Amino acid sequence: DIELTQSPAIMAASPGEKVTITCSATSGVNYMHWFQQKPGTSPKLWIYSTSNLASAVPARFSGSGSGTSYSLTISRMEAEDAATYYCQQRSTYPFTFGGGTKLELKRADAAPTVSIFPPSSEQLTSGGASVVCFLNNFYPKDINVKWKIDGSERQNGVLNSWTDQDSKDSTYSMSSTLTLTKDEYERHNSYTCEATHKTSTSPIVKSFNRNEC
Amino acid sequence: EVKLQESGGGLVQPGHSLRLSCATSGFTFTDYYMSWVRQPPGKALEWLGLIRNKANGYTKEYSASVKGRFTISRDNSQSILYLQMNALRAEDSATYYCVRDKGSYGNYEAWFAYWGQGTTVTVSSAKTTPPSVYPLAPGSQTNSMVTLGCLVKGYFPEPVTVTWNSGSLSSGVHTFPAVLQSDLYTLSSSVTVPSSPRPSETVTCNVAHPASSTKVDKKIVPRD
Ligand SMILES: Cc1ncc(COP(=O)(O)O)c(CN[C@@H](CCCCN)C(=O)O)c1O
Repeated sequence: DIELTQSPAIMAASPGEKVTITCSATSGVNYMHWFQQKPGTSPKLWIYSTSNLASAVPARFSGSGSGTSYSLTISRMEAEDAATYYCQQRSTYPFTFGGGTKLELKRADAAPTVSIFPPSSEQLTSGGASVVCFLNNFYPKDINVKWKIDGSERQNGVLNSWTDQDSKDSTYSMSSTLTLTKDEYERHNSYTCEATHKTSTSPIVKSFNRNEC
Repeated sequence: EVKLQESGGGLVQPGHSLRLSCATSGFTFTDYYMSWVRQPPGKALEWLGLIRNKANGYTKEYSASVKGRFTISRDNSQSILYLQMNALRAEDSATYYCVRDKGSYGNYEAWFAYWGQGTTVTVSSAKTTPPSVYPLAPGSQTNSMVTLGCLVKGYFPEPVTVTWNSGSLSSGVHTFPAVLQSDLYTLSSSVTVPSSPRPSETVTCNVAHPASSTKVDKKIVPRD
């Protein structure tokens, strides 16, 4: 029952930078295999039999080790190598995978393109109201969202979602939703989506005013 | 062309059973071992077991986390791989994958090279709920690119599927991971389009939730 532990758990690297992931086993295995998994798709074979590259893998990649210590190495980090890597041992039954390492890619700063939306007339009819706010394509990751209704900040009723580094432009995106009762919604009047990113010491905001029309 | 296609996934109550399948094609099924691997949302891959080829008497091997509960099997006449799951627990909730395991040679570079797209198994006592799909359109134009979206809430379980204008509109799209709350999911999808087209040229999001045989279309109309 060979348990494999991967480190680092998470990390970031600049282009051209050399990356190294390790995988230690509680017991000794004869080969360590590796897999590359980008979000939303099935894992791929990236390195087999410790040091053999899989179909189409770039030379900048390489693996090594033995006994209980193994590692995957990227000579010069490319933007496409961003993903989660999984080691695997098929040396003893049962086969096992490691905890995985989420390798992120770095890039130029990107201010979040923000957008806010009031509930739709459709939802209202249900007696529920949701204000949606998108903070799209920003880098870095770190982002803080705050909802202010008529000046007063609101916490209860907010739920957020964060996407994984975009595979097309390496940025990040976030969606924030403030769900209230149509009843509570119709009291207040101003709704603001306030976001603080390092791309501005000036808080980024977009808002709307509930207008009868 | 090597083809792996899993199915059968869906909602199942705790303590019950679910049988998954994996239709294969593009290679001689009998000559290969096959493995089942799962990955619960946001966590690691997990090997559950495998079944050997017909040279090896189609024997089976199992992970300790499911031995005694899960049975693997195959249809060598139709080339289908099967996973019999009985007495399902919360931990059994994940995306399941079939993999072409070893063969009677030394083509190691290909072992575990082929996986299926996966099928989501959700074990919960919660009741299947169709989603509600709402329009996400702007209120007030001084921009070149305009972003719209759709809000899909109160559905169960995963996964829903979203596309814009039947899919012809594939760029500038963002579908956010769903957020679970009170046994009900919610996710939104944003699409960005040049101020020119919309609202001139209609924009629609296509939402499909097979789990509750729900399929809706919401054209996003400006607020007037
Ligand atoms: C995909 C796969 N399936 C099955 C087996 C074992 O077959 P068996 O149950 O019939 O005995 C192995 C061996 N894995 C070993 C050796 C593979 C290396 C080949 N060069 C390892 O992964 O350390 C394997 O890699």
